[PDB]
Amino acid sequence: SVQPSRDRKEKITDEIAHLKYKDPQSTKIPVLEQELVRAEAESLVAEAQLSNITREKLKAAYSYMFDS
Amino acid sequence: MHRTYSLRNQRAPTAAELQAPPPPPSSTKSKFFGKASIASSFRKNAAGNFGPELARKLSQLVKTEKGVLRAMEVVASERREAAKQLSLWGADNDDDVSDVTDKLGVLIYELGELQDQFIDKYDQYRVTLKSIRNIEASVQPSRDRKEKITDEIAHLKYKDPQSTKIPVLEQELVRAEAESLVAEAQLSNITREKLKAAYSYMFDSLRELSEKFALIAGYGKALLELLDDSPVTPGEARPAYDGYEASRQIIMDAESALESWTLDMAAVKPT
Amino acid sequence: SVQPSRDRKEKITDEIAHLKYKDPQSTKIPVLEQELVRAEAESLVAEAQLSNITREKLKAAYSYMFDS
Repeated sequence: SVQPSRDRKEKITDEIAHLKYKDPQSTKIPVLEQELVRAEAESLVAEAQLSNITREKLKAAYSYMFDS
Repeated sequence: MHRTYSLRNQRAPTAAELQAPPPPPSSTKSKFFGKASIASSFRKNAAGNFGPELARKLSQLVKTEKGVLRAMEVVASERREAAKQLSLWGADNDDDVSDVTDKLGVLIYELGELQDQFIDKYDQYRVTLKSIRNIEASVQPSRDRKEKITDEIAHLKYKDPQSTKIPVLEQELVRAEAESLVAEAQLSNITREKLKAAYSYMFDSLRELSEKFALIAGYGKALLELLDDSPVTPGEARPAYDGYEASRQIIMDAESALESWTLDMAAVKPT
Repeated sequence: SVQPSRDRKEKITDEIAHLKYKDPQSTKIPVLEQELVRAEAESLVAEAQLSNITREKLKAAYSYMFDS
């Protein structure tokens, strides 16, 4: 479920880079810059919990597995 | 607006209307649609047909101002022809009328040119209105994602609390909560700053057009002073016109006040 | 004769922008950056004399033409 956000983020930076290369006066770049920040906070919050849940779940699962 | 304390639609007359009674309604009340032909009217419904729900009103709003621009383009261009035709008629008239009329055509020509600059600045205000439309329309899909998320978690919880998708859907709700929160705050920020800047610029353009309109109107009143209204009896010749340089100097003062207009000075002083 | 240098310069900045957009690790960008400076001094020296020669030649030509 985390993966599609990474897809969205790289698509966002790809579009803003391509549009900026074409012309800096494009009207879509003002909203694409905020869209990058949009996805930045978006991805950041669950990237942190992804590490949290992976660590806690792997520790619990393998402690239970080694208990078995 | 100003309305009277009556069920009647008519309002209390203004002090200006007290000195001069209002004229009868214009005879151009066409018995037709009367709203920029049909294509604009059909276009108006099209904005709210296949657009994002959040930006449906703004999608109408920015494009509605295009209807202002298109209609004002006709007004500026077609009134421009009136100055063309007015000064043309000055030929088949006496010299005094000819000089006054073609000079009036110059002043009306300036009226049209200043209008065109107003439409240009109006387009800029429309453009930034399109920009706030764009970001608000970009905000809408996140609202779609959020309500879909809470709908799914509510339905899954209703079906069974043991579903494995609910542990990740709860975090997905928090996911979208922070997601939506950050740009909801900046959406209010950008809407406030952009609307304030756009309408300050728009009212600056309105003030610019208004004071220029008034300056040319008053100097046209001074121009009209060189127009004899004496009722000359038939059979007697007319003295030759002599206010050629006086009307020429009037334009120079008009141009001098025209080229010396800065926003620091303002004759209009609101209380 | 000045025009081809302008062609070379815009081609240079176009290539470095495109290569930088593709990847910053490209080996051609280290030499393309210097190529931009290369063409910068290249174009600068005769842009200045282009203004000089245009001014002097136009003044002399039209003074002679008005003398005629």
